[PDB]
Amino acid sequence: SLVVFPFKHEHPEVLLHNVRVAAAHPRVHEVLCIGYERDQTYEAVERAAPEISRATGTPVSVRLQERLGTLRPGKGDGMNTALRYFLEETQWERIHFYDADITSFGPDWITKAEEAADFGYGLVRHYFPRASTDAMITWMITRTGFALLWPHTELSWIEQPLGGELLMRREVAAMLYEDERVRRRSDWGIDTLYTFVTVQQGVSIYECYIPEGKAHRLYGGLDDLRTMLVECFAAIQSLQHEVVGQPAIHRQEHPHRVPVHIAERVGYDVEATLHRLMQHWTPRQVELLELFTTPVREGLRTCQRRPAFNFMDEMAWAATYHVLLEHFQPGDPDWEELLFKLWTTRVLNYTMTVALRGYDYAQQYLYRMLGRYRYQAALE
Amino acid sequence: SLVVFPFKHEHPEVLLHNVRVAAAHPRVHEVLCIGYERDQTYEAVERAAPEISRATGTPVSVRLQERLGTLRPGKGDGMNTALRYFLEETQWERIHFYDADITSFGPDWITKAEEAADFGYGLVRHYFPRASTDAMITWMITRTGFALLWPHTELSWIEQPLGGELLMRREVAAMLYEDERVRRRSDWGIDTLYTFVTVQQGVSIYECYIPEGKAHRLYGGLDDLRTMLVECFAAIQSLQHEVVGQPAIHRQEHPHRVPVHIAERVGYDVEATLHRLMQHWTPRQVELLELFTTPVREGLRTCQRRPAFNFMDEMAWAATYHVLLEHFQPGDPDWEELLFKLWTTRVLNYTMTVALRGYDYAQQYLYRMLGRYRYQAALE
Amino acid sequence: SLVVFPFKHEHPEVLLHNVRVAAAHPRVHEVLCIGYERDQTYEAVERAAPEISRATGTPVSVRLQERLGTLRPGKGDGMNTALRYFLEETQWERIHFYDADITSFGPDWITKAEEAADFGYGLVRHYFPRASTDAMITWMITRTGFALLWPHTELSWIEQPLGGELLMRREVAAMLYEDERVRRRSDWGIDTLYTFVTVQQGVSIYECYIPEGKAHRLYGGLDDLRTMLVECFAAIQSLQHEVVGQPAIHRQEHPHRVPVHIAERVGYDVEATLHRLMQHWTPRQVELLELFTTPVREGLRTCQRRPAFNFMDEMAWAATYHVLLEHFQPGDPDWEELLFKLWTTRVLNYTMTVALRGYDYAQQYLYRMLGRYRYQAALE
Amino acid sequence: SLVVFPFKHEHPEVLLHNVRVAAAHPRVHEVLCIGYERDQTYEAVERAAPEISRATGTPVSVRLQERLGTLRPGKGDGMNTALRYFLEETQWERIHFYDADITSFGPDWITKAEEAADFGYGLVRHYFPRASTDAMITWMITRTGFALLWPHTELSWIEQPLGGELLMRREVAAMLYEDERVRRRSDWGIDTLYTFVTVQQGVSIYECYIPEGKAHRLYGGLDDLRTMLVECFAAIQSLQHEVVGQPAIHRQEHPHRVPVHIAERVGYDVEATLHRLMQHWTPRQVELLELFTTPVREGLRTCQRRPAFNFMDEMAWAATYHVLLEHFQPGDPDWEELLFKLWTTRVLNYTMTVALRGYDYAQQYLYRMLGRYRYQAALE
Repeated sequence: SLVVFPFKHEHPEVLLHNVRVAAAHPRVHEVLCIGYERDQTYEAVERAAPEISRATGTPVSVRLQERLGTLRPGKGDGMNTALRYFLEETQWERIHFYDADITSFGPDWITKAEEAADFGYGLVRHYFPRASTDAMITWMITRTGFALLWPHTELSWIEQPLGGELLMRREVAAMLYEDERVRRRSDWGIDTLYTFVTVQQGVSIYECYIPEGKAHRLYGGLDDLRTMLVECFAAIQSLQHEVVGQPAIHRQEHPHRVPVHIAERVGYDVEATLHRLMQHWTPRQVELLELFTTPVREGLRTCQRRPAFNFMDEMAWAATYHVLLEHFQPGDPDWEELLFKLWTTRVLNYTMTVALRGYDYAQQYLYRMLGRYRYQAALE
Repeated sequence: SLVVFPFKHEHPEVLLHNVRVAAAHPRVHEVLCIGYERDQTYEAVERAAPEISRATGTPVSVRLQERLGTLRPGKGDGMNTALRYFLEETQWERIHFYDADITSFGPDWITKAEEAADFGYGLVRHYFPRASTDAMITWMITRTGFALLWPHTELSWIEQPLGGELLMRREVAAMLYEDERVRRRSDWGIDTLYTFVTVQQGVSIYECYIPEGKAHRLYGGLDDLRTMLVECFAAIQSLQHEVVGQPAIHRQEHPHRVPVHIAERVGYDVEATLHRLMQHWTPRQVELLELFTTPVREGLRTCQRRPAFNFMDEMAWAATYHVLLEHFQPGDPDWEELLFKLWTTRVLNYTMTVALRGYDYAQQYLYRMLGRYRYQAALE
Repeated sequence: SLVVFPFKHEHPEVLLHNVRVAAAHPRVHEVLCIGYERDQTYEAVERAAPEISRATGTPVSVRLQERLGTLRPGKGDGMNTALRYFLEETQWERIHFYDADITSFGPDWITKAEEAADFGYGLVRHYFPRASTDAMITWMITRTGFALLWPHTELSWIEQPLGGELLMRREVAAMLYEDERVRRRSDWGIDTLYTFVTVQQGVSIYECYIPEGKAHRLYGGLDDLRTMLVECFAAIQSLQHEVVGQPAIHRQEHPHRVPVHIAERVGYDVEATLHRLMQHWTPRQVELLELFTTPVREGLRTCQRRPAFNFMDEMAWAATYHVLLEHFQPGDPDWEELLFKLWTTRVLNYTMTVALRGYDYAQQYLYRMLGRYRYQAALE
Repeated sequence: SLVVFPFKHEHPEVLLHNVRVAAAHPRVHEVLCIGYERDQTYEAVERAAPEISRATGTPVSVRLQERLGTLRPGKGDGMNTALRYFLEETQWERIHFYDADITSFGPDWITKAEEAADFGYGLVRHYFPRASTDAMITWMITRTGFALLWPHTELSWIEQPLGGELLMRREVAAMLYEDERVRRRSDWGIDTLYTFVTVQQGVSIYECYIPEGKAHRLYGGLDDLRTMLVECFAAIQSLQHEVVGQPAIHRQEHPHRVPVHIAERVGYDVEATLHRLMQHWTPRQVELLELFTTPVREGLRTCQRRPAFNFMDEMAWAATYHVLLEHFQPGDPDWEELLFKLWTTRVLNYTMTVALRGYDYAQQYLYRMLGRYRYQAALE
């Protein structure tokens, strides 16, 4: 199999440790590291790769990501480059992707994916326990959008649709690489597109549970996720008129109990997030709120003077989501800022009405939330 | 729709309450209670039925169980009698079954099933949170058997294949009533047959979760479940040469959090179960053990003198299961007793090595046990 | 014994139920309700009292609160009035107090205290499970103050020093009624004074745990507690130069498991609390902040423009507490408002850095917080 | 301070790692290892000590335990030898003890004990979370006996009275070494005696919480703890007519959440324990059961033919405890065997009626159990 580590500026020593683990695994026949640019990380990896190849007997190569899509040059260009190399320059039957900064990587991650593929699955996804205030794009944007738009399908049931740890067999990789919607998604929206079109094409999917290993982003406001937010939402919006059938084979390995350090984690800086909600207003943002329901219009306009978020409950967020789907303009600074502020208020509301009640409450809430959204959408 | 309560002499007040709930529901057009004989409970319903019919506008009938099958006259004859009534004496589009002794029955059970059926699901199955030491036939016999024999099918992914709470569309009921394997299963094996035949015919299935749970049997040893055990195993055995194709449509509501009283419940009397393991031995049972693996043969033979069960781990049970599939004879007293003792040791082993580690450990264990059985079955 | 219900506002039906429970208890020889004025609630009890007295054989009286102290005429005047009645108009050996608005009251509360008193304890305090964002005066003002000022004494080890549910032996009541510091504390400070003076005098204390819990205030911002805060702080301040000796007898029932609804409760409205932090500023409040440490001065001053609270960590709060002890003036509107804002920031900081990590984390944090404060106080 | 590691046959590499940790600690001025005999562990330690002393600048000494007491030469001779060395051959102000096979020892353990002693405590005890089926002597023998015999005292409130991780100041060590009851306890009963006489003498006690580090015994039947059981019971029995006052200063650091590997642990082999209950019967054991209550007499006699334990509920165990206190003869093989079988049935009953309900249920149960035993004893 080919194992791929896309990387940008992640610390090279954790990356190289992970490369070594992959290369030493008996089912891995090649490791590919796809870099963003010729930075310090890149040169460290290029230098180290020959010694790793010699010591394990498994070839390790390093390449620059190619410009294959039409959005911001980002993660999608990286992953689609790897698909191209896999398809046009190798004969391997399976390709894995893992993020470069995973902290708890071991041979078992590779073995679990390969063994599930041996059972017959076309796509294997690794999923992880997350803090109640992490994964707010996943839950409030991606899974919510899938539930509201395609309530009868498997889309909203995929645990971590934005997750970059997965295995594809060759035929699935070939289908994705040939798909123009996937190829153009050069930015953060790539994982959304891989998830969407594998489901739409009826690929069998297995989700392996890994208790630990996603790196935590640095402590910061929700502002730190703003680019990912606007690109992940734009991806959902770009797909909104697609038709998706019900037939799916989609299985999930049952979780173990969540590790204490995940249950006790806080995923963002609340004070910074409240402050940022009051910033970067324009007269145009104030006016565009006329498109939204009255409680949301009045609630977000209040944020010019002080942080407000009690208004952005579960139902208000769904109504807001549909207004954004119709009117949001990708690339337009005011629309991107409005999406960001609106999402902020939902996350804050969820934080104080759900997450503050504790990890177990939050987990049951989130699944029931998707349930109510599917039900509402199916009736309308 | 028709709502059916199969009942026994137990708790007439509980049956009548459940009958009033169904009769008062706006989507229910008829209620039918089926009993074995005209005892005091039967007569209480017959007597109360005209007043319930008048108050709700919903006809309530009571009928005797008919001898339609060829095994022990038990639940199957009752359920198949109700199917006959549904098909030959009404024109309703849907039929519900709920067993009569459920103490948390409410109108939302009916609503949830009816609304799922509105989207075209042919079968709606209600499933419930269960204690870690309940559902030992479900897990160790029914789901295990489905996993070992049909690993690539939907069968072992049905949560509660023995569950008697469900809704069928008329066309599904007609198919089951016309099927000779189903009709003959007059005993406890009926639920297994309904599950198996619906999956085999590719019926679309929705599983709705009922979060408060259902009714607990009286505290007792595992031998309170002995007849059910031997009949549920016999049902699997009778089906073992069947061909079952790939998964059709299966949607499953995500389980809510387990109620504390269910997570903290103990499902059987351990002391009584250990004692009963040393009872009812014969020379023939000792002889029949020659058909089993050495560790199982010596382990069970030890139970003549003292309780032993450490031998009956997951792998030993699977080997034991295949020997029983080949050699077990339903109706033979020694085979029935050997199955009961073998199953008892498996339950005791699971109790001390898994259930004692806590509810969350037990849940992951059971779901992953099925995963291991399927994977092994597909690989050999 | 005498059972006393101080009452207010408070729907009369809750009060009358509690009176009926006390009156029917075999160890209760008299019930006394104390209110501020002859409003409708007062008249309802006076009207019901003769029937309850005839049915139970237990006399029930209602009396007006007397002006016995020199602060705001509040709970202290009520409780001290009851003490006077107990001592001058009865001969009972014991007196209980319970807040009138408790909805979980039962005879076992009375029994537990009476039986502890049979073993010679002078004071029995009932304590309850509390949500992680309740009891913020208890933790951040009262227990913190006791820990910072008297680290080697029992004071900060009393679980609920503000709790109004307790039993006193006659000699303890007499001591408290005769004490001028207690008598003058007519406001919310009374419970602190009863706690402090009993410990200072070496009264033997039993704390009994009531697992069911007690009354939740209406959902609101922290400013619903503003008067109680300023008066509870003033009480600690008034005592700060007192000498307290080493621990006497203190027995404390081990807390049962927290009820889920308490562990999952949110005790205040975060949005409203954030808004209120930006309100009621004066130039004098801004000037008064020159007395505080630079991070606190700059942090609170930021609250004129937007909510800030990350600065108000555990160490900053202790420094702030000592500045308040020296400089805070009870009755000065600006000092009262500054105290309220400072406390608000501590509560918000605690909520986002501790309570949001879950109930168990918050419990360990709070108890260890007191431990750190005592250790630090003893080392300087 | 002096840090002491008593050792017998523990693996020398773990011991020597722990010695190195203590030696490198800035507050530790000497390490003493007291061995049982000149075995392979002793020789490995004696060999390594010089290089440890040189690298840390802290002297490490190894000595053989002396014969100071009159029971089985065991743990007590080791600990009392260390006391003698501390008192007669050093001038250090504090002595720590740590078991040789602790798995997560670090400088923080030493620091926490020293900082609590700095606050003023005479005795500091480290306590740990334990599996629900570990600590069965601690709970069912030691804490239970303390509760039944001295219900008004602090004795039963000490968390693991059998724990060997502690710090004593010099004067506490001197008091214990000079006490004949303590000096004679050469066996497993020593920790019971240290706990008892420190409480009886009014020593102030702090209990530090450590989340992990106790070694787990090898997987086995309760038989593996038989010697410790009979010696720990004999120690309580030897103390039963002692008078203990109420006054005490005893504080506990609040626990963190139990770690998953502890919550999921099973502490004994249930099958082996059931078997062992049926073994080693004599006519005299059968006859001595005449001294016990009828349900216990009949219940245990049943174990000649099959394992019985449903009879040994909480109340039966208390009644059994009192019969043993009056009639148990230390060293008498029949009485020691009866104690072992009776205790076994209590553990089994507790395991199936409490521990099987899960860790959280068990923890709340055990504290409530002691509370009921105190209450019953206080009334009798």
